Amino acid sequence: GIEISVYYSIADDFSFNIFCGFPPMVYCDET
Amino acid sequence: RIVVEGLNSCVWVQHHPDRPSIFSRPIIGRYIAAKDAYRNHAYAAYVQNMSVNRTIEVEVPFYQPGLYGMLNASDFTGLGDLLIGIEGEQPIPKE
Amino acid sequence: RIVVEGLNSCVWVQHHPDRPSIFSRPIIGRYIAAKDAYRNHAYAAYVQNMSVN
Amino acid sequence: DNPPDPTPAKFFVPIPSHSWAHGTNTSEPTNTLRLDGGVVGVGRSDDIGTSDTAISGIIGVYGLLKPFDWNANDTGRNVGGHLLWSMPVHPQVDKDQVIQVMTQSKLTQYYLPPISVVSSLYAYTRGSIKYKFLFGNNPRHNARLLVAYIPGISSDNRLTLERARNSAHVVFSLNEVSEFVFTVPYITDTMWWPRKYFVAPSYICMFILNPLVAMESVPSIVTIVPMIAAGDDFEVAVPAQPAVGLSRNIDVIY
Amino acid sequence: DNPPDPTPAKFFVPIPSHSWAHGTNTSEPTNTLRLDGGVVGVGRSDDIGTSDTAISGIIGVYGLLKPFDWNANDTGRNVGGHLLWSMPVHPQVDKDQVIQVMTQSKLTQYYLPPISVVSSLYAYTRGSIKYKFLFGNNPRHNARLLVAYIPGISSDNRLTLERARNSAHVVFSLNEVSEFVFTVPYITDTMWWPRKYFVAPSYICMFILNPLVAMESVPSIVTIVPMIAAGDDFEVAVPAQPAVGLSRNIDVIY
Amino acid sequence: DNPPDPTPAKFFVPIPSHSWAHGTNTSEPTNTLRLDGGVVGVGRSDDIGTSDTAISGIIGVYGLLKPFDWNANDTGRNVGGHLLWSMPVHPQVDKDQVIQVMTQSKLTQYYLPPISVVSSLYAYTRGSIKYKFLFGNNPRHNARLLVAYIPGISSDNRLTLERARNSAHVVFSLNEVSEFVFTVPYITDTMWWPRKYFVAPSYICMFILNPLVAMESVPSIVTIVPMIAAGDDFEVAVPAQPAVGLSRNIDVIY
Amino acid sequence: DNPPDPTPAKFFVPIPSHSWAHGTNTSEPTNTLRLDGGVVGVGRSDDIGTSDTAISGIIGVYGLLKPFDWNANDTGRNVGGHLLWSMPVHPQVDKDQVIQVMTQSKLTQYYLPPISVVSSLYAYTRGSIKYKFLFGNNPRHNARLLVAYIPGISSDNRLTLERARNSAHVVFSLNEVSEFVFTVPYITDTMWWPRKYFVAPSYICMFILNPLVAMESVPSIVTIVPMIAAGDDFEVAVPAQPAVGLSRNIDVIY
Repeated sequence: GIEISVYYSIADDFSFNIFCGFPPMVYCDET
Repeated sequence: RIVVEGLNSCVWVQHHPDRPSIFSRPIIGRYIAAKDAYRNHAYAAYVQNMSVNRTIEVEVPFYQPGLYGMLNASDFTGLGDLLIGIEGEQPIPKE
Repeated sequence: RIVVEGLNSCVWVQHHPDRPSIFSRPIIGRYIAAKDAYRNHAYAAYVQNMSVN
Repeated sequence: DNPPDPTPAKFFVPIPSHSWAHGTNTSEPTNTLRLDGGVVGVGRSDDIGTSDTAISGIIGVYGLLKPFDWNANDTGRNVGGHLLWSMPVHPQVDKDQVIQVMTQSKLTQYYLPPISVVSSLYAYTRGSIKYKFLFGNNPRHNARLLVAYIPGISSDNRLTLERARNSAHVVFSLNEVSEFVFTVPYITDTMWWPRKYFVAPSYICMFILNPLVAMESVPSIVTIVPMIAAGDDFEVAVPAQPAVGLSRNIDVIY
Repeated sequence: DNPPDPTPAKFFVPIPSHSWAHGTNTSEPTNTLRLDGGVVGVGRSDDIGTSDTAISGIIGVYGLLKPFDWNANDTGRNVGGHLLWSMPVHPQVDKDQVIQVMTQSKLTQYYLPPISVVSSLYAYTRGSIKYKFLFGNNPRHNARLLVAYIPGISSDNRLTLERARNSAHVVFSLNEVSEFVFTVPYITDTMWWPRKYFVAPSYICMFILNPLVAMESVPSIVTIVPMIAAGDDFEVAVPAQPAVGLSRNIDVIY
Repeated sequence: DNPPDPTPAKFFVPIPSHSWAHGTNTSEPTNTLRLDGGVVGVGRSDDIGTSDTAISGIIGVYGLLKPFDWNANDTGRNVGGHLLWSMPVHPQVDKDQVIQVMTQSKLTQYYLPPISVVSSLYAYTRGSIKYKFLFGNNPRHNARLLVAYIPGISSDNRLTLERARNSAHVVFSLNEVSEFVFTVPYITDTMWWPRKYFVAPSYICMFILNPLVAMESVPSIVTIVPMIAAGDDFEVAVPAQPAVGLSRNIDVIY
Repeated sequence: DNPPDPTPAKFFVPIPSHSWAHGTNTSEPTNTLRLDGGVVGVGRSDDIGTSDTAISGIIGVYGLLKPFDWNANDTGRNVGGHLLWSMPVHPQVDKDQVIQVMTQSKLTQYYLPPISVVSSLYAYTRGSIKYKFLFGNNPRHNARLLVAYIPGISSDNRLTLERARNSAHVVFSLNEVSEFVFTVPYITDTMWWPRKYFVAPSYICMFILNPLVAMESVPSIVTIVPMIAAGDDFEVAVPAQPAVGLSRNIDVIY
């Protein structure tokens, strides 16, 4: 092994732009 | 101030402000419950290489719905749980 | 300035401002008395990894 | 000249990285991959709005819940007092009143309203909720409904019409009216109520007061569509492990 | 432009962490687990007072010591000069005048007054102490007591009434009086006196002056309850290993 | 005096070096090898100009493309509508209209105009291009050409003169004129167009309108030399892996 | 109070030491071995001058070169045009015109003028040189010399008097004159000329114009002592590996 792991975030100038719906989700507590 | 050594790999800490409060001992390893096992997403967490520095010093906030937290509880009253964990299976020293 | 090496682990220091003063030598290890053996609570103390410094 | 600089050496505590938790109200030392060096961001104009993520605007949008029927020709369930529909009141809607799409051996996909996705991202939440009921009918139907909000109740065991009229409620008459919003109060011993996926703080329920009428010329079924959005005072609290994942990949290892 | 920055490199001394001892009058670099970044604290109002920990307010409260009896019908111990009660004067009360609850093989649990818990947290201490004596009696009893404070005495070996009247003392008459406070002086060759759990700096003692009277209509036993609180000038000194632990778990490994 | 300095120790995150990407608008801590220490640079005067690297000046210079012939005595290819020459329009000229020098087992060496070298150093690019056509002829030749610019076309499959006259084009008459520049527009759905070495955004083509004439006293072949430079508004975007290397060593290991 | 200090942790690049090259115009962080701490230096007065190391003052001093003879009774070498002495012009004098002390199996020790030691410490150098010639004679001798400076010549192969008179030169008559200085120009295609221990930029040479006379009463040999110092405009350039070591230990391992 070489164990790589990448974490990420949004910059400062980043922006989400056109709000349409959310897709259907799945509850985590059902696992 | 969490001083976790032995191990000398990237270790991590994470605060679950509302998952309280069932017992007065800690819970080690395999006995922690299914959903507190791995890291979670979006809980306030911190990460540190035990190679760079051995001491993690963090400050836990007070996140509760109520007015007070209860000192001298008996057994959502307290500060929640603090989870400490390794980041990906460094081989563990035989003691 | 305490330079403790050999060992290279987290070492600690602590001052007992009033527990004096019986002797002119230090006391090593197993010969220190029952209540000066482990760390105490709330005495001014300090901790350092001999790995960092 | 090469004067000596004897100023004492300061202490400093090495750490591998900056704050993993902080998201706001701070700077972040980082190594940017730019030709430029400096505080730089991508250009914008009106072609590209500002970021739309302010919570109150996302959660203001109605999401839809499982619809259900009156059968006006049903002599049994169409009476004074029969309760049509009910559910505990909290932002994450109860799993049984959401539209579900079930797969064999996979996870069940829920359609959650925008308030229910946002409320899954946070640990506590408070404030009023809006329930907009939407009736499929025409000018010839008529009824009255009593929609009551019972604080501090889990389930309908002890719930009847004669009791529900003792709490906050609204009497609505669907006589050429197709939509109405019922902004339920928020009555709770605590300031923030924890997430659910627990019990919900309150309960809501809907009783026939005057039964539904209709004729031989008009459809006898009236479908009702419940919809839910956050009120004006609604607020979320502490970021937590999201209760929901995406359905992009629904495979699960038990 | 990319001008060079040739400024000399400063020295700096690496250390693993900040001060373990400091508790006040400083900042503490730390990695907070918040969404926010900045100097932030939890909100307050009047619903939640300020912190109540200011020492003088905690130690102002009386704690209770072992009560004891006069038997007015006792012809032996009820005389001129017989000394009822006494103890060395220091903030940690002596282990034998505290109410104890003893267990087999476990630790003994002491009920310590609030001054005695605070004084166990510090290494030195000084200032006056208040002893409030509380007599169970009614208007028909009567006596006089001489309560003397002897500086520089350990035990009662050489202590009699005829000697005790040569120090600071107060003569009290319990004739329809049920409580009195005796603020003992603080007389010591040094400015701070070390903790005890050593010898105590002084001693206190209480002699019958006029014996107790009572009748056939009135109870013959008078119970006295001693209680102790810190005076107005009382002060503590240097934080140390607490002399006392909690009784939550009293198991002990010898 | 040696007062103590108790000020808390700050955090700091060790890294091996400074920014590898930054080229401008910043300082660079470095260890210079000078006798002097300080921000120092080599002297200059007018003997040594300023740096000439400003992109618009480099890309303003014409580079040359493969020349080609009219044969006025050719009865076949010299007609109304026959298209002489054409190519997709982008700053990197297409590999088949450049002068090449081919070697056995080595790499092919292309002569690229200065706009084509600069455009290989960047990832996106936009703006107008100039095509200067240069005719070898004398006052006795004559013709007319229609040079059209077709946006959104890859190759000449559907391209004829009767269609090409429906786009932006210029009609030029070589009657004692030896050079003309055709500044092609830039018409594209996007703001920056990516590099090519993809498709080109547009296409350019050149049709005989009035065929070439000449006499028994004059050479019958007219050679045309196409040349290309960037317009006034031309701009490059993001530094990338250069599409071209130098030919100093053309050995290659497959 | 112990407020938290959340300010982000800065980057910083560890290095083992400060600049090894810098000698001027900067500070140097260092650990001084003093009882005092601070910018401190040893005291001075007029008993102890300032430092004398300013280059122009060191290189202003003449050093001596190999002396040589006229033999006025020599009928061969004492004629019109015979060239007495010559050498390439550069600050490090040529190894064969210096006084040497040779040892068996050891290194040869050269006596270099102060300009020749300084010029060995630097990589380039420029400006005029002074050659002071010093004649052992008395009022009865007489001659004239032509001392010419030939730019751009290595050796005397093509050098005769009839040619040397075509460059900058000075005609000197030793008629009761014992010393004269010849400040040779500096004529070179470049601004700094590199060190030698290469070729020298120019050449210098000295021809008999009118031969030496003398009588039966006067010594027939005239000794000449050449000496060399830097002019007023002379300057050195870049510190380099010194071309010369000290002779304190002349042992060498081949």
